[PDB]
Amino acid sequence: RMGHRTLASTPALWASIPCPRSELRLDLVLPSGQSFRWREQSPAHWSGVLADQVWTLTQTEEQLHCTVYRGDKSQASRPTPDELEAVRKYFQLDVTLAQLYHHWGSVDSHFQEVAQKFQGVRLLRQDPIECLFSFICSSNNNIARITGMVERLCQAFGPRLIQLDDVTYHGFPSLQALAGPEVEAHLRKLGLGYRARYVSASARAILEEQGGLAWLQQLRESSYEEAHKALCILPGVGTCVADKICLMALDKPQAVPVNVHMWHIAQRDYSWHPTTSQAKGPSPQTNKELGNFFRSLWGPYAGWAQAVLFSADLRQ
DNA sequence: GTAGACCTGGACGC
DNA sequence: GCGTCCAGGTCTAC
Ligand SMILES: [Ca+2]
Ligand SMILES: [Ca+2]
Repeated sequence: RMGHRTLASTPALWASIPCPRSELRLDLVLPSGQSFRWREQSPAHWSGVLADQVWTLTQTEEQLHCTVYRGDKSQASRPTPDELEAVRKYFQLDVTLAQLYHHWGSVDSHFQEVAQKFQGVRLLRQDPIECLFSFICSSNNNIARITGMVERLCQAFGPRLIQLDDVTYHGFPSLQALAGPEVEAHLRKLGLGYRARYVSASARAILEEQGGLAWLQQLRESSYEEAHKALCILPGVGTCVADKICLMALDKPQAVPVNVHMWHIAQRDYSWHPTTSQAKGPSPQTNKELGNFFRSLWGPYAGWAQAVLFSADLRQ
């Protein structure tokens, strides 16, 4: 009845999705800087907001186990087939990770070695507004801090959903909320630092200059090139943040976010250096060259392979 | 095209 | 003991 559910404590309220560990490891996907919305509130059980409801997820060897908290309006019950489809879409489970790992390991002997220890790193398919603003909060920052900033943002500006134990979950804020008066100041007091202004300015820029939510949503059907360029108009969004949004919310599997983590990987594990620029270190030209190097290496799902090596780089 | 400032807070050095 | 370096970079200025 009370508290976050576990598979043992409320057996009747879980449904499953067939899903081998080769296809998904929650512990390597959820806390690794794709989504900041999930916490392991009981060992091996991950809770967070997915498609505007709270869920807890946990896995056995062949199954992803899902439970959904709706309110108070009904009465607790197992997830419905439609609700389970939402989970499948968020994890993009139609994409067969074992196939991609095989392809990348065949063209890249170092990937093949890492892959063996880091199975099941796949990419979530995120809502565009939640992805956009969360990655705006991510620049020049670390995942533990970013996670708290996002939580406090949703608490202050998003709709309350439900409370489990002492944890209240909220939906991601709308553009309207984020574009409202005095939002920057309130975000400063929530510890967002200089990105407080970027969040307010992009929410306004989007509603009042770009065409609203439709402008962002329609980038899903635009080309990578067009989507990336569109996104860099926004305050706090440079090439790397834009790439993260392209990859993680706008269905551009070839997008490769290039930052110092990716330079470390490139130099340590590929002995890479820039060819077509004079600069020895990160710059707009050298970062652009590095992203192209990863696409040439891995092919059209290069940003997915980048997510495997990035998740591995965090486990130091 | 280069270079350094910048909110915040944990790790680590002397 | 603050002092500095760093973390899913972007913005601003010769
Ligand atoms: Ca950084
Ligand atoms: Ca920008």
